[PDB]
Amino acid sequence: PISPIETVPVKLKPGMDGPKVKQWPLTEEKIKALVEICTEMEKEGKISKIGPENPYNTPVFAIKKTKWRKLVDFRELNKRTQDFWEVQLGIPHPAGLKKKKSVTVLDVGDAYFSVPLDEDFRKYTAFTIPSINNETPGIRYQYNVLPQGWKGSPAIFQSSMTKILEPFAAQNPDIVIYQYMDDLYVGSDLEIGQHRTKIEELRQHLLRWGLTTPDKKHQKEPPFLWMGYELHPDKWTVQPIVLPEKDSWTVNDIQKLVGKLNWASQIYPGIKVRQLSKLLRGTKALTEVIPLTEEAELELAENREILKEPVHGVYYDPSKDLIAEIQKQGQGQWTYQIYQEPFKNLKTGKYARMRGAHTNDVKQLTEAVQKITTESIVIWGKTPKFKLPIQKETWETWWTEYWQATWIPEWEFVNTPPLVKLWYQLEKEPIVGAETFYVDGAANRETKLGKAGYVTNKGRQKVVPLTNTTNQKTELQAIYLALQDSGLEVNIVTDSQYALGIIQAQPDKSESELVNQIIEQLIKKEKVYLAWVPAHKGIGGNEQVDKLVSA
Amino acid sequence: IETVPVKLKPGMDGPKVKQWPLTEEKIKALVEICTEMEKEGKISKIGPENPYNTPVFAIKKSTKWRKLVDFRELNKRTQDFWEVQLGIPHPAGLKKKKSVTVLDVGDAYFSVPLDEDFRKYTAFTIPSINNETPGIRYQYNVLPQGWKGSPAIFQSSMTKILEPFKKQNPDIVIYQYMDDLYVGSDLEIGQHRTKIEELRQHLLRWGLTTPYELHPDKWTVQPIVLPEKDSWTVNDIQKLVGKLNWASQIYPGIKVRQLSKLLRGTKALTEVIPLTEEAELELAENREILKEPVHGVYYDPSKDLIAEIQKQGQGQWTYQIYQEPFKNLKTGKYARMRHTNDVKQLTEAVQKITTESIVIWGKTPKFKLPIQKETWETWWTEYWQATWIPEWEFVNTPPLVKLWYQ
Ligand SMILES: N#Cc1ccc2c(Oc3ccccc3OCCC(=O)N3CCCC3)cccc2c1
Repeated sequence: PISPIETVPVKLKPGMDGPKVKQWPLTEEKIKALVEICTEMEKEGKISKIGPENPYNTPVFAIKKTKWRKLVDFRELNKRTQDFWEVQLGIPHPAGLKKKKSVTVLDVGDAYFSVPLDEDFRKYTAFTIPSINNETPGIRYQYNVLPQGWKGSPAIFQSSMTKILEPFAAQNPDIVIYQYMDDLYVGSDLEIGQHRTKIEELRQHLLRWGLTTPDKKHQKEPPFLWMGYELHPDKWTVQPIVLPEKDSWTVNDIQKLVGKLNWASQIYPGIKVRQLSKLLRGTKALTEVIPLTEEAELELAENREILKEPVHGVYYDPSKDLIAEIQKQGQGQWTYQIYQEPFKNLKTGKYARMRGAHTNDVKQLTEAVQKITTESIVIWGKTPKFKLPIQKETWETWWTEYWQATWIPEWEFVNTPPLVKLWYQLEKEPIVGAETFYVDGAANRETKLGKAGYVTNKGRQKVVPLTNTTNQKTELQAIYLALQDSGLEVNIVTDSQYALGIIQAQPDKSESELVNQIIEQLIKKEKVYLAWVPAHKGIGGNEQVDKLVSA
Repeated sequence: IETVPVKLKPGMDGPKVKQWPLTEEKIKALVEICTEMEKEGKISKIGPENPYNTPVFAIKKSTKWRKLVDFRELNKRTQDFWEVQLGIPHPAGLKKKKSVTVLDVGDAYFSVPLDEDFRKYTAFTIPSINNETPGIRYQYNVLPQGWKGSPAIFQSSMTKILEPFKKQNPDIVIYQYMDDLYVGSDLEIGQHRTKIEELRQHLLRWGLTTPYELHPDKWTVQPIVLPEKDSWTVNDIQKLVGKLNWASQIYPGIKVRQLSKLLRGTKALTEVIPLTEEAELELAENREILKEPVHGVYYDPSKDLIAEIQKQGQGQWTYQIYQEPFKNLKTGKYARMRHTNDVKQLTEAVQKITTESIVIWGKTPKFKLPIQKETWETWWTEYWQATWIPEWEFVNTPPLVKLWYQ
């Protein structure tokens, strides 16, 4: 328990002083329990009794289950102590763990109480044990070690543990020690004999620095239930995922459901959550019951089918290559596997998009490659080679013409449909022999009524009326009109920067029904050229359609 | 030596910026670099009681890895120190010179102790793979490369070292920006290059070790070009009328009344329409209005510079620098021969624009980059060679302004 470790210095935040929080009374059955606990902790150096000079006090409580435990409320002191370098906010991912012959799990007991607490900072931990009915002054006590529930303890313990391990690691440079809260995980490829030896020797090193470690009879055994995972000597998978069945669905219930599914998706290939999360767009209230859509019902039912099957992932070998394969898995949903030898997956994942109202497949595929490249560096420190269902000509045509800069990595074509394809492609030059439609639309911003019209060079003209619309949507409806009323080749001329931008981006899927209709039309056309002219400049064709639609 | 005290602008806490994850190769290079730096006293390990962090990266300027620290946040929080209390002035004549060489003098900062009460704000982390270990944590004991306080403090010594040389060569301009020396002359190139080697030898023999030719007499706002064609179709006149309409936001004296008349009526897009003589004269007069430059565009040192970049295809990129829209201080076009990709090209262009910007005004612009953020955050170090880092954001709107700036 006690320890010759050096102490980390601690300050309160500048211009603050220590906490003086008055102590609430106790049932005096617990007041007896605290006295026994405090006298034990005193005898082990964990705390010391203090005089009246100490003005600070932090509330102390007591609580039972079999046995009792002391609980201190450091919330006031925590608010007042300096900041620390936050301890690791992530955990290692099993798909990144390197395979190892033998692995041992050591928990360290009373870990915090084993590490000393900076001397000048001890006064601000003072607590007080109450005397029955204020019949006498209480007992003053302060901490000498890292108190449980204080802000500094997780970081000071961790840095302490690192330094303590350092000499042992220098002398045994071929055994791996992951460190994670009050745990150590030790692996080696030594003969299970010598491995069991080296472990016992490291236990002894830790005990010299005051860290109790479990006996061979008490060291946990595989499979390991760790952070929602199940680790096996040669494979890993998640812990069982139980999706509730319910007739009414609360917002809080939907959040808990997307989370559970998200967790399953890292090894259960195929999971989808796009429609389920669309529901959650109403973050308004957590109890407000959201009526499940019919797309959401289909999604959930498909997830339940896959969850019924069991599945597992493997561990990482740095000598074998790293490969990522991606498949189209719905409308705007994508799924991927990462592996080193086929069917022996390290892990899986998904990619849906909230990028904007309209996108297309090639852009989404590129966005997915990006997400994987980020993930692989975090997990293995390198990028995979990619196996993708798209041909070089499809992708090269897209990235050369795309206004944004993209980096496409090492990849190869895989002939497993659905393939990623450009459904249509606008012309670059006007079309000879094709009718030229001059379109325009308009709306009254108050009355919210409007009209879409065209005028062509063969003398045809048309106006179609529009109710409950906006100026932007009518400029799109004019475009849609011209595709409807044209032959298989058409030139269109628009005044609308909005509408030009949206079509020049060659979307193939949209949140808007109108854009989805235009997309249906653009596919069936042999050739479409779209051209822009500035509005209200009397160009020729725009002026007429404007006069026709505007008044 | 003695250490000059430093202070953040009051009511500011030090930087707490997240460390990006790194390739194992980049981490291995950082560990080896920091092991040696620690063996030489320049940095030391730190404990959990330091909550500060500033991101670090590994690049190549050469086949040897180098360490680059992103002090943008710490710079924004010390700016009393290096902008006013210890500003290093910018000379307006550097842009006029005919040759300008950049010399890296950052290594000389490592000979000067840093204020013991400021070192904690320089903390940084070498990350581990897959959160296996918490990173390795260090702070600086000497003046760091990349912190704008470093040239500010070293300024006195730099003036002493250079004073001989400026006496000998009074027509040579020397400007310092962060870790670099910009040295400009009107000499012939061969004479200029040996004058630069003299200054190298001078700096070296006084203990300041050092390891790029620019010609700011070519830089200018590029004037707009209208197409010159033999057979104009209706579509061609519409593009031309549209481009000229756009240009009237800048040059007040342009009109297309005579040019739109040739489209009167509702005509097919592919119809060849000949240019009448009054139309041809209106277009030719507009080509003269475009040659002359704009008036009324003055640099305002208080305001932020902004750079916009658009991808033109075939390895070509256009850019504008301005502080108010349509008031372009500088417009230009970059090209990349053959063995290149989009991110490599954008990264290179960003560095050329930032250099031009430093020469002309002594400050770096804030970029609007046409690229997805996570793609940039992943690949920008693969081609980054400079020692400074401008601010940036990612613009997801592709205006038709592409065709116009071509
Ligand atoms: N409860 C818990 C817990 C246990 C061990 C962990 C663990 O083991 C290792 C400890 C040291 C070195 C390598 C290690 O992984 C090797 C991969 C391998 O072959 N395994 C079979 C079962 C465990 C993993 C690593 C990370 C977290 C662990 C968390």
